[PDB]
Amino acid sequence: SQKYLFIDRDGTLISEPDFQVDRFDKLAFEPGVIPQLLKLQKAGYKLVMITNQDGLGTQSFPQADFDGPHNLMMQIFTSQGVQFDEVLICPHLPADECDCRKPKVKLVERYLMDRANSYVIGDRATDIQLAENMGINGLRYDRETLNWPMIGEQLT
Amino acid sequence: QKYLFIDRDGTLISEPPSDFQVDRFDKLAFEPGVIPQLLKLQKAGYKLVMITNQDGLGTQSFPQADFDGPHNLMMQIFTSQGVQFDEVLICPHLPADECDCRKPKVKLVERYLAMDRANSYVIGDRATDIQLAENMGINGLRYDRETLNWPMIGEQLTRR
Ligand SMILES: [Br-]
Ligand SMILES: [Br-]
Ligand SMILES: [Br-]
Ligand SMILES: [Br-]
Ligand SMILES: [Br-]
Ligand SMILES: [Br-]
Ligand SMILES: [Br-]
Ligand SMILES: [Mg+2]
Ligand SMILES: [Mg+2]
Ligand code: NA
Ligand SMILES: [Zn+2]
Ligand SMILES: [Zn+2]
Repeated sequence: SQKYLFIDRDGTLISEPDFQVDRFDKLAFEPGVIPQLLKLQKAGYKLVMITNQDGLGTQSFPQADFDGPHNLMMQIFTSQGVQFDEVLICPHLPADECDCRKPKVKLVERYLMDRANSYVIGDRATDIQLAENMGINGLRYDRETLNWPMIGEQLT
Repeated sequence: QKYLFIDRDGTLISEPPSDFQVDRFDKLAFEPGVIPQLLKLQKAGYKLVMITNQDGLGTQSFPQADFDGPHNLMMQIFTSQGVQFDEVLICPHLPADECDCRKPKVKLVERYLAMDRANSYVIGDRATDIQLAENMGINGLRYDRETLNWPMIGEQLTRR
């Protein structure tokens, strides 16, 4: 059964800016993310992106402002051979108290896979809580202390 | 030292067929496999040098600020992924300028002419790139997305 990696976007795949990648000039890739995701794919992991984008589609974060950098990030990954099976987004504000905001598991219900060998990889405590809620492993990404080369090595 | 002298537009990234200049982020697109293949080439001992004509860069026809956004992002992607260019050599002149530095002229790479000529290459998509190689006394590889792409180059230049 399938090994999955459920991977956070902001602060994990790309750098976390006001916490919104709403301009092209705010886009920056995390070190080693491409070669390591390629390594992880070769080892048999399928990749799923999962992200909370607070207030996506509002005055404070229009969909168009999100789309440009996001679509470009996706181009870059895809052209280099990194493929995400799905990109799962919660667009809600915390105050909305919605059903889909990480660490709630709604976005990933369908997956609820080889649980023993699947991971959430993200840079926040809420990513680790998502792993607990899904009943799978959690890796707390840190650019300095638990980064892409380390994860690539560990999981292969 | 073995070097790869690599074109930018149409080689590392796609080249826009309207004005042939990446002056907006929506005109930036990486060529397939360029990142893993340059990493492979680096691991085999190649050093990388970027060499590019950017016609009219820094003038109203191609403002510096317009080039800088996509170019700096491109460079951030390379650097963050482990791809290091020793130098990025740019000719900003128009053809009519008759400058000393426009490819296939060798002025920009004069210091390299220094290197292992038998194992060094120019990689680019145009006749201009192949002519640069000849002018440098080294091999030229004509990049084509289908017939001589990044995976093929990665394999070819690491063949033992
Ligand atoms: Br790496
Ligand atoms: Br998040
Ligand atoms: Br894509
Ligand atoms: Br165009
Ligand atoms: Br590749
Ligand atoms: Br050129
Ligand atoms: Br050739
Ligand atoms: Mg994050
Ligand atoms: Mg070219
Ligand atoms: Na060009
Ligand atoms: Zn939500
Ligand atoms: Zn010039």
